[PDB]
Amino acid sequence: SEEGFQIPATITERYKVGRTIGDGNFAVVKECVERSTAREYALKIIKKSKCRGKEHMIQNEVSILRRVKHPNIVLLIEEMDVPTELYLVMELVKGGDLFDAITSTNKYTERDASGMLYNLASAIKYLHSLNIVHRDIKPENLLVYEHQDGSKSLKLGDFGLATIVDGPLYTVCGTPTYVAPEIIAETGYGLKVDIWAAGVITYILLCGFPPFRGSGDDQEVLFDQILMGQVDFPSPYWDNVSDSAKELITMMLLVDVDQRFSAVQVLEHPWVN
Amino acid sequence: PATITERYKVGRTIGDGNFAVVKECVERSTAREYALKIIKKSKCRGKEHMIQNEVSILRRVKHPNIVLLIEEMDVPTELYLVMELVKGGDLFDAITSTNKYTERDASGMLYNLASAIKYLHSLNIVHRDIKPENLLVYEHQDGSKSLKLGDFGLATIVDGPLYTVCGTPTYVAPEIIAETGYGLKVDIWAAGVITYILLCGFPPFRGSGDDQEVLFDQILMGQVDFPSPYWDNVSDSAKELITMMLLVDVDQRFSAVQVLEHPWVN
Ligand SMILES: N#CC[C@H](C1CCCC1)n1cc(-c2ncnc3[nH]ccc23)cn1
Ligand SMILES: N#CC[C@H](C1CCCC1)n1cc(-c2ncnc3[nH]ccc23)cn1
Repeated sequence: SEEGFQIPATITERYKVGRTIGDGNFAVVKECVERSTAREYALKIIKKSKCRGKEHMIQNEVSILRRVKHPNIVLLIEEMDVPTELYLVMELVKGGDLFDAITSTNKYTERDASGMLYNLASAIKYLHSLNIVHRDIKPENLLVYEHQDGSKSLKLGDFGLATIVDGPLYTVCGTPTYVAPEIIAETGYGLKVDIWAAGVITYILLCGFPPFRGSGDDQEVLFDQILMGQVDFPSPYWDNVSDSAKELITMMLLVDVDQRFSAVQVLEHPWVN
Repeated sequence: PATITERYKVGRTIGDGNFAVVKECVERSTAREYALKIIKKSKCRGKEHMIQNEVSILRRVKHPNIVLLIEEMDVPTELYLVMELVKGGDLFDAITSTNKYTERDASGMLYNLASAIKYLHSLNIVHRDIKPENLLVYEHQDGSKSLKLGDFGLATIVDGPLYTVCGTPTYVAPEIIAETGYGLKVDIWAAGVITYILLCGFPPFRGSGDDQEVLFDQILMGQVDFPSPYWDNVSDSAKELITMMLLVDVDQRFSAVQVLEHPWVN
């Protein structure tokens, strides 16, 4: 391949591997056609070795992907473990990621925004029912599934940081823009860090900028805003948005974790029907 | 950055890796030698941004067998960590230069590592990446040598079973592979694997290039061999301790305290 992975003959036999559609650290995603059926799939190639000497490391993503199926979550079709790399065959999603879509159309209507939150809150409710926290919910990790109808669903991917919650966690991880206060505070966190992330994304969908923005002074500013957690809906940007939307986003972006909506409560809110 | 260039004369790279470089630096005012760790956060040739966990832990820990954090300068591009300098290189390099060590030198090194671990476990911190590459050789004036635990990238506070599958296969505990819940004692298993390598020069659980599942099944069953002629010289004491460190039963497996109370490290 372009990057220089030695593609196993087992893979090349079954699949024709196409162009790269997703790039990360120690992982690439490619288009690929199954030779028998002519059906299009996503091939995710994960490097186990760091390629920094023989610094062989272990992957956690596939433990999670095996035990989950949902319309609004990326689907693992099968896996090929090779000494060098882990190869995941997954359902292909052709509409790109939510980050790309937001940069293309600054804002979204409440109708389009609620539909996307309905999809994301559905994925999160399912994961949470299995005590799985994602810990990396962000636009770059939400894939746009385009229906023939013209309608668009979101599919959640990148379960790299996903784990099972059996009591409070303390690992400091995620993207600062989307990270919950209790992660920064290091007082312990669980499933509801995902609700916070979803609240931040919903806010961005409606106005085109995040609720907590850093400064050129320092990065401690962004973290100070998140810890304070005062959500503002400034004019003129939020003038023509409903109170209902503002209410829901508020309930998702509460520092008090017991008061912060669960995924069930988001889904029961009138703004998502 | 200017602010760092002012205080510190940054010398050569002494440690390299993914998203991180460690360089020798000297504080100009005091002529004091330090290690400068530069952690790039973006690492995506783009606007992508990620948070750093190592620093939360380093702030909490002070121990003679743990690398000491002196100060942190958070520039928007990268994070800078000034840390205690250890000039003796990593234990991996040390093992590759000296095939195997005497029992006395090995028990010495396990004393240092079990001391670090005991300290961390008393603060409910699991390290989760204990391996030769992450152990630094402190060279005393006497010419005696200590170990210092270096990288806390995967380190966290434990309040109930963890499930995240992480670490290096050679040193990974069976409960991590089994996905049944793990805690502090994954560090004891790692320490057992290292002790075994120190005495014979090879790991107790060895993989087939053809099948790495042979490695994991060995780990899962705790199939520890003490083969001849390699282990002919080594005492029953060393073999018995390693045995208690590499037990699959987490409840039976030695704590850091129990390792330290073992005659072989006394
Ligand atoms: N989500 C997310 C981020 C992820 C990148 C990060 C690591 C590999 C690429 N990614 C997955 C895809 C992707 N695109 C299209 N179909 C897909 N199916 C499964 C993953 C996938 C693209 N980027
Ligand atoms: N331990 C460990 C692994 C780590 C590497 C992995 C991330 C940066 C380099 N590393 C730290 C050092 C090091 N060497 C000498 N003095 C030091 N002080 C603090 C870290 C350090 C060398 N490699």
